[PDB]
Amino acid sequence: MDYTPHTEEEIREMLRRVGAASLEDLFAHLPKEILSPPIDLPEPLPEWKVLEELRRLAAQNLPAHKAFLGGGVRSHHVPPVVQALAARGEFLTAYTPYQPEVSQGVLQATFEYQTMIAELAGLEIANASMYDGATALAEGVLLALRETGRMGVLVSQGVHPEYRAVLRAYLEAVGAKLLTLPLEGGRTPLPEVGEEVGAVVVQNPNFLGALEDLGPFAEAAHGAGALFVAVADPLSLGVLKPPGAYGADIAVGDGQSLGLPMGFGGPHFGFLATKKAFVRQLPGRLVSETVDVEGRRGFILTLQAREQYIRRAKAKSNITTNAQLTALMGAMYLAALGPEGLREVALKSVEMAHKLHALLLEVPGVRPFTPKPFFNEFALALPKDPEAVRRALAERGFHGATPVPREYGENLALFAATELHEEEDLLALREALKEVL
Amino acid sequence: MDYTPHTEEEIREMLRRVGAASLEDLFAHLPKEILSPPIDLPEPLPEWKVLEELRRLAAQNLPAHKAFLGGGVRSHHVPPVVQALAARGEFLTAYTPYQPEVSQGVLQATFEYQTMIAELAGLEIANASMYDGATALAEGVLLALRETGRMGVLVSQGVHPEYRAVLRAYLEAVGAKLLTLPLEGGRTPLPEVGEEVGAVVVQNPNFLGALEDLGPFAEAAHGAGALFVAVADPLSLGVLKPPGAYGADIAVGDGQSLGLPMGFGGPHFGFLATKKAFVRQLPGRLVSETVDVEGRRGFILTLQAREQYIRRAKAKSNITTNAQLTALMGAMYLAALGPEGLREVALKSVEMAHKLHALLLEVPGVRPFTPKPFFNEFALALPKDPEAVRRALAERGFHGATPVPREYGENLALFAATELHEEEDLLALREALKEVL
Amino acid sequence: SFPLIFERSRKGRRGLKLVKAVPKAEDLIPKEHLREVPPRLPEVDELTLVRHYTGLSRRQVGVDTTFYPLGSCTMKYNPKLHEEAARLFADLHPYQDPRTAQGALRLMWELGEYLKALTGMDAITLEPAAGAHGELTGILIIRAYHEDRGEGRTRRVVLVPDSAHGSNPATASMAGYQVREIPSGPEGEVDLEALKRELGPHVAALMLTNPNTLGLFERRILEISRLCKEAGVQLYYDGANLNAIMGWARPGDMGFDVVHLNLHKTFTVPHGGGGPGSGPVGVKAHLAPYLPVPLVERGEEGFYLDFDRPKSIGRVRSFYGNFLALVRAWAYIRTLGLEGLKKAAALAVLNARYLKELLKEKGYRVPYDGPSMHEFVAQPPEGFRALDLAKGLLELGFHPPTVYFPLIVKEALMVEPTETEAKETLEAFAEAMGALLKKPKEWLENAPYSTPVRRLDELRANKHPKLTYFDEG
Amino acid sequence: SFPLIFERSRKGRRGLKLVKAVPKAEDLIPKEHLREVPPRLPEVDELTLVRHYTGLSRRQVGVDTTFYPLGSCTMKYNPKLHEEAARLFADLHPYQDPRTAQGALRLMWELGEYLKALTGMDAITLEPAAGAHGELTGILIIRAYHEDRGEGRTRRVVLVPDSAHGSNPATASMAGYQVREIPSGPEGEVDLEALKRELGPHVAALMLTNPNTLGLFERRILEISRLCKEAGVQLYYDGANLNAIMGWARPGDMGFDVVHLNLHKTFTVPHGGGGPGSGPVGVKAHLAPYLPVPLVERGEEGFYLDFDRPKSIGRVRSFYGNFLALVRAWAYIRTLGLEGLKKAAALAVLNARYLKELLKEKGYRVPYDGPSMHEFVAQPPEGFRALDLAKGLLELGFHPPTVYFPLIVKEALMVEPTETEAKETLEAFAEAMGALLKKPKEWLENAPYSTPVRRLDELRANKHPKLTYFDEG
Ligand SMILES: Cc1ncc(COP(=O)(O)O)c(CNOCC(=O)O)c1O
Ligand SMILES: Cc1ncc(COP(=O)(O)O)c(CNOCC(=O)O)c1O
Repeated sequence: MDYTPHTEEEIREMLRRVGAASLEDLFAHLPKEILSPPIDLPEPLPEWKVLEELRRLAAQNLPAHKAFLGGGVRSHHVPPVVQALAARGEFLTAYTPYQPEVSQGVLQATFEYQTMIAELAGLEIANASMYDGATALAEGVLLALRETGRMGVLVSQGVHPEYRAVLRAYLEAVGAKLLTLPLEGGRTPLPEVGEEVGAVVVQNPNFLGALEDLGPFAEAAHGAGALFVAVADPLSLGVLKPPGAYGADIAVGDGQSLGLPMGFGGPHFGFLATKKAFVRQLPGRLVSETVDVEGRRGFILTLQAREQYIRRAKAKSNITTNAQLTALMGAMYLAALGPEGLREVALKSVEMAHKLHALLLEVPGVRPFTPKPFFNEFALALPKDPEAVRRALAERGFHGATPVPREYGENLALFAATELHEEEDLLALREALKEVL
Repeated sequence: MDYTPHTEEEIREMLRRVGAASLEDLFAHLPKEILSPPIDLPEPLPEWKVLEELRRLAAQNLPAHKAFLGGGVRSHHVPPVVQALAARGEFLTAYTPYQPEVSQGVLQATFEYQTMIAELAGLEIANASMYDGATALAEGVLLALRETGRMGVLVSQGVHPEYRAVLRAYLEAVGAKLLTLPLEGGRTPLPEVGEEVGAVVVQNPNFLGALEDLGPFAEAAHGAGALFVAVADPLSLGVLKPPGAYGADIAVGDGQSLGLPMGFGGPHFGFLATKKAFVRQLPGRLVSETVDVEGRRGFILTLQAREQYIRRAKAKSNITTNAQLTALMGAMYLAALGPEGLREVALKSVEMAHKLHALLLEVPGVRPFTPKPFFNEFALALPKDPEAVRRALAERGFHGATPVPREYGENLALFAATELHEEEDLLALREALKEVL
Repeated sequence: SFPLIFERSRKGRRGLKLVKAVPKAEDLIPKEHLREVPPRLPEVDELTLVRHYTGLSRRQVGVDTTFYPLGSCTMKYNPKLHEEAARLFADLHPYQDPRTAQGALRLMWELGEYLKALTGMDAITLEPAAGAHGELTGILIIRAYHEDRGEGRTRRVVLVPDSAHGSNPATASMAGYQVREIPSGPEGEVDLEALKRELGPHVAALMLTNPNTLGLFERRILEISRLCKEAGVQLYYDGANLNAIMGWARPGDMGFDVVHLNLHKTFTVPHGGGGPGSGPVGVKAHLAPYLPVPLVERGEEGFYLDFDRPKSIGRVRSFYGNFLALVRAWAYIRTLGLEGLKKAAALAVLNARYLKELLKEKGYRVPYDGPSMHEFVAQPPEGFRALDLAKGLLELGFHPPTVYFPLIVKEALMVEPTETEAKETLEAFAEAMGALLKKPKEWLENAPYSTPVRRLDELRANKHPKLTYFDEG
Repeated sequence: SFPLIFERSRKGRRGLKLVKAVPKAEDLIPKEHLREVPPRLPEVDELTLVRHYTGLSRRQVGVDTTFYPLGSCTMKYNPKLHEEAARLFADLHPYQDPRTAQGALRLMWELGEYLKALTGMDAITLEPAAGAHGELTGILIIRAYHEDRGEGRTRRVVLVPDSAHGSNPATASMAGYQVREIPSGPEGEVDLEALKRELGPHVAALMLTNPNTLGLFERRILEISRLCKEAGVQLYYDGANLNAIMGWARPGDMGFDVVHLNLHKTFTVPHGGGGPGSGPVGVKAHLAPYLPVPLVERGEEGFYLDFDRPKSIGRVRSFYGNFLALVRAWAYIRTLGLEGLKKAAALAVLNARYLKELLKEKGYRVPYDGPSMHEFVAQPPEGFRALDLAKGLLELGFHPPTVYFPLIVKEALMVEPTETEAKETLEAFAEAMGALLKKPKEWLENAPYSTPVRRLDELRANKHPKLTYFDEG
């Protein structure tokens, strides 16, 4: 089936009007050899049948709702009010707002997104969004290196391994060098920063869930004329002192925790907050307040010399399509909750995580790893292989024990809890874990 | 939890402004004895917990998607495009369009619905919507009795037993008389219509799914000075000759078959179509095209003297709130498929039902009951109690065999097929029936 | 300007295509039954369908976009949560094995218990499709009751206040009863004296809203009940104004024998441009045996639809009720709980009472202003018409309140803000109503100006009505 | 006028309440880690929240509301079916046991198979988050290829046509490559002579779109491929214009080594006001080992995420890709099938050519107009600047095509109607374009007039940028 409106009579008329003999004739000027390719695709299906197939595939999976898996993504409540609003056709089907007069909706909404992100991180400005947390970190670091003119980067091993991997790719691509600061006792020790270092990177809470002490890292970075880059979970900023208050110059993170569906890893969005004084190095789209010819308030994309259309080769980034819709979902979430509501959600997930930690400590052979204080995620040492444990757990109907790569230690597994978890879910998980062990 | 915006300081100020000392002081003038009622309700729950409880309830049910159950409601495809459109806040949260200047969306959409229903019925006008099929019929007959000035009604037993029961309640309420025409060989024989009869009612397809010959019924009614009321499934009207073509004066039906979620019985909508000549007696809302002060095209509610606000005790009906949103979902469906798309859907369902009819007849002990030609439903004579069969079929994961009351015969059960049923579904069901038998 | 879906149409154009191998008609249906001429349904592609309806929605306003202070309608916020709640039960068939529908039946049972708890009724039907449908159900119940006691021939009149909603008397007629209106006293409440002269063995029932449609609580409600009960007259409670007292007072403790609730008003079910809705009817035990069938009960086996009620009035609509709306009301009550509902009622009253003060200070009058409940009725200062102020409001980006109802107040401005509206919104609204009094007379009479369409020609629509695009007949 | 969400706030006001018993912060995290000053997030109730965003959506247009002929964007209808399809896989965790995510992995694998089949690639990654991300991925792959052959120090430049999109040359820089821009011939196609002059042992790759950004198909593409092959230059395919040839021709059969696709363009994934998207990257077997990890493979137990790839460039983003968007695209393909996609490309081309004919009839020019494919580039007659016509179109209820791009045509009007737009829509658009030419210069220069906002002070926004509500710094 299809979405084409054309009737046969209309195609004949249009065909004659453009001097074409048939649909096939429209491609007659292409090299004879590349035509009639042997493409093998399954036969077209009506929409109800496509849905039947989707549902069959979905029926093969075990839903992760109320899962205890962590490592960057967690099962947080996805408010229907937010999803209902982001489903509005105007937001869903609009393109990048290049004609501002008819795009004040998306423009103003993005300006509000920027304000909320900047506030959440304790910083001054923020772009319209990035693909995700990892790429946001890579761009944030590239910014610091362009701003300082240096090529050296120090990254705590506490930064999610995938983030560090993405960072390395972007870094080595432009000739920059990265040095990884390993964790000691779950936390990252204060390093000595040389003058070849343009950026110091630390995540809080870190990969293993440990709260890190950012202050001294910022002072250590500045002392050497290096910029401090903070990787932080946005939901956590609802209760933890933000990097901005620690002296951080750049803050990045993934927006999944702001009520976004897990979606097996995407899409979500990344945020990049910084000082207004670094606006010239800021990559991506930026909305500014302004006024129209009649004196009315308006919003528009600004300082576009930082982007690809105008600067092309010298653009601060090649990023064109960003992650606007999901960033708006985050903004709606932040707005729906307010400062106190956000703090409530964050504290609740932290509370349940701690209760779970306390419960899991009673399981035979289980030993703690992540040190206190930790946030809403923590790693434990298991008496069996973490992948084997996650699998056995799934066989009993539970989603937990997310395997921590060995670079952190042996048999490590992460566990998370959120505002939608209750006492009974924690006990049920522990019993399941005791059975598998 | 709640949806109240008031902060304590605002309540404080407002309380002072109206001269109340507290929230409870607002009810101080009520008799002291009825105050403080001890009401027992469960403790409040956050939205995610409410959804969780709804989920636990939903998990207790065996979904009826693709069921073979018939009898008024059938598992048809509910097109997401329609649901997405009917989900727009403006359509969902608007009230009856009494201030037309800002309600042209609902007023026009309703005008288009009246048009589509009238067309489908082969008639000239239709109101804004009735609560449902049964209620539309009751109102439709009452309309005819007011128009003819008579008190007698002849209703075919082929009319859904529930519609007849509702019709009876309404009819006896005003002193009207109702006579039932028993079905013979699964069809209703042409009756002799006296002059005391103001309405002759027949359903096509009928309750048992058999196609009825409407021509001679309209003539038998008209020859006695009575009006002919036809009950017809809207989807069927996409392929079957409309009651208006047979000379029916009034047509009614339930709109569930127009892509509406079954929703365990409600809500859906009912439609009432008739001749422009009987408009004065039509109950419910009516939209008319008109023009504005400058000559712009507009739509407004009209001939309101037929309704309760203006006519009160002499109103044609007490109907205020109708089934506007679902009727609009009906209009969207009709527009989405067009005449050909609707015809195809009706045909596919008829095709699959017949294929299913032949298949079930092979099961030992299964004998036919509904005569040919039938539509997308048919009743069979089973070797076991219909309810027992439905239960047995349900324990095997199949929804089918909707019991037919004994008034029609013994051990009868209705089966239905729709456009989302494929060859393999019919075979799996037959095998199951073979097993329970 | 905006095109009709029929104008967007193009001969032969297709939209949704749900059939892969469409069979030929001749093979399934006999020639004489086949429709000859296709219905003139629009022929549009999906994109067009989406633009048409998305466009129509942008030419519309609702609670989601605008403050809707409509008295008698309770235009409170409709939580998006409830739409997701209804989606969970979309695929259930009314006739599937009840042993496989225990989740839905349990929900129906629970909702019934909650509603009976809030109203003080003993038994309840969730069947009726709307408030007016509930009235008919309730009035037929009262009739079955009188006829069962042998007074069916003498109990022939229904009493209603002059301030009652038009559906009330209309309902009396649909039920074969005569209707007599009793005037209100100087305070806007029931005239006990006029009531006593009407009460007698010929009266079947007295229909009342409480608070009444002036937004005033009937302070003598217990006396009214005593008088009614003494004459053997059944007291019917129109629940249109339940939002004003839920959690604070129950009609059942006031003396009411039968009640009907409007889920699409008091309990957040969306108004959907007019419908659909739900009108549950609760009753005291003595009237329970006449309730329409079926009733949800919980037995040894589990929850079930009970049809064994020999004195039932029968069926008033198909199946068991607007289930999907019931899911929404259940959700609402399970979210707020008793204290949440009590808070909603109080803030709904506070909002109305506060806005009332603001409006009086702007020069508006309240002919009946005892302690205002969830709504109040005002009238413009001498010389101004509610209609013109209503249109003026539209031009200002607001939505007017209910106008010209109740019928006992000239130029009536029936205002009901509900509990979900904010203080600043109430204030901006009053500020607007105030500014309209300062606008020149010719300006208001020709309002609105910026709306998608200006004042419509009602006379034309009534003298020369065009009911369909095809305008056949 | 429209308020900012921050202006709607009221101190202490609550919106969502997701926690029954909120724990005390100091019982969970150490004092010195606690935020002292709350972020200044809005404080609004849910109703306000709904009205705000619904109000904003009403001050916005999209494919759902307006014809969007934006060249290089493929603004085709985004079927609502796909939104429903995506919600079906919302609750999946990327780190959950693979044996419980087979439905998801299977979908990822199949999509990759369909995309390779339509593109002629041997291996594919669905990980990159957008077109430009796919570009960075492909170029890094090409770079890893040369380095693995000892030419990583010599292969230093990337070649792009003067008509290339800004992201092409920008990507070269992100990959640490130098970039040289080759001029187009007199027909708008690639200048072979200028190409043969640039090709050498120093060129790492040639980035091209086919059709090109002028909407023209590169007729000497096979020759261009041959020249690249002998020079050892990798031929990169920017799939922005894939919609023009879906199912008719494959870049792989043209000689392209690496390919990237835009699901949010060609495959109906919604634009979402800027994103998010999906930029899959397909490659020929010799570049396969350098693909970013992980790849979805079909094994014995079932599907799995393959990380065992030693020459992999590494990771370009977190997790495995924007899965929910992959669902959209899978749905689209399984719906249209090969014939459906071919018909879509043909009509996409027919709409573009037909509209090209209408605009030329109206006086517009097309400097490079051989057989136009899915889009074309026109210029207004001497004296009219595209900017003004664009604004005039806005006033008339239409949305302008892309303007001032490609960079090689002054007053460029890059028009791409896509296959989902109707004949009468193209004609109405052409009429509006023709009418604007008959409008006085002053009227055009001051348009729009009725839009929610008129031309904005672009200057003030660049000299005194106010980037947040609080404008800190
Ligand atoms: C006091 C009162 N009683 C009954 C009704 C009707 O209930 P539904 O059937 O609408 O649920 C109402 C509603 N009146 O609105 C009248 C109108 O013309 O819109 C009521 O206020
Ligand atoms: C020819 C061409 N190639 C790539 C892209 C970028 O893909 P995304 O990263 O946007 O998915 C485009 C898009 N150009 O639009 C740029 C703008 O100014 O909006 C393209 O046309």
